[PDB]
Amino acid sequence: GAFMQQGSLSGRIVGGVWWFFTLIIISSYTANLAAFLTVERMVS
Amino acid sequence: PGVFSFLDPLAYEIWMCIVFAYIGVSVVLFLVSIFNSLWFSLGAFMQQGSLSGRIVGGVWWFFTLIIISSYTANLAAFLTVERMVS
Amino acid sequence: EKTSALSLSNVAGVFYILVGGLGLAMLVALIEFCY
Ligand SMILES: N#Cc1ccccc1-c1cc(-c2ccccn2)cn(-c2ccccc2)c1=O
Repeated sequence: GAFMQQGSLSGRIVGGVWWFFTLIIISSYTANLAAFLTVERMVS
Repeated sequence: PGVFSFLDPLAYEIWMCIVFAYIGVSVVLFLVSIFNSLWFSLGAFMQQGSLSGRIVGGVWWFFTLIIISSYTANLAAFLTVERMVS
Repeated sequence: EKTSALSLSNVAGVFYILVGGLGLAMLVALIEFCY
């Protein structure tokens, strides 16, 4: 229930670093997907 | 690859600049409202961002919106350049 | 096609609109501490 909503001082830093971690993956997933749509590669 | 390659589409000076805005907003929530206040502030930090405290999260939400957009845009520019490329 | 750099000369435009919101927050924090 705290994972779907992104991410107590000890429990606060858990949901904050996890929020930055999942932020980069979803930003790298969208960026790498957008580059193929531009240059359609052909695999031999 | 590498860990120094884990600081590229945002400048070497921007990764050390975003941290100044993180501690700068958590100290305003200290003044508009210590172990539980810092727990509330980034409890409010990852959930995007009183009338004095509402405008803190409203403006911080737009600031972090551009950086995460300027990160995804610059990262895709390299992957397109590292695409064709011959 | 090498850079493909990410000139923070204009990333400062995002930081200049945030600190103004923190200063605007300190003015409302004083009218709430008095009213
Ligand atoms: N260098 C590198 C590299 C190699 C393989 C896959 C990705 C990268 C790469 C990673 C990153 C990066 C940096 C910080 C956080 C996450 N990723 C950046 N770049 C990159 C992007 C634009 C210009 C130059 C390097 C990259 O080329």
